[PDB]
Amino acid sequence: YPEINIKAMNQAVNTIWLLAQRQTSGIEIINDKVKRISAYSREFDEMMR
Amino acid sequence: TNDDKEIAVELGNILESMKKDIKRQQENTQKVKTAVSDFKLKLIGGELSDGTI
Repeated sequence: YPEINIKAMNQAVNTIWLLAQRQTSGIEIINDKVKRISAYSREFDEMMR
Repeated sequence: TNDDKEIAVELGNILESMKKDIKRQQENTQKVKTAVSDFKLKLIGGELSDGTI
């Protein structure tokens, strides 16, 4: 049970959602790469809580 | 005393009245937690209660 710093994590979950909408690649496949990643990570924080 | 402001005295009637009331408080609470989480996840983002991201 050594060390879990969710301050570093719940920021990192939130920035992945933050960088999901922010990204300006202008391509159509990263646009559903990140959307699938970020919708996991938001649901990952919810399902952990 | 139930949610309906009526009284119950016998053990065979209280435990059945309490079973209805606890069942009644959960489904009210789930309606609350839905609207809270709908209000939160519309702000921060993610899947809503309907399934809309």
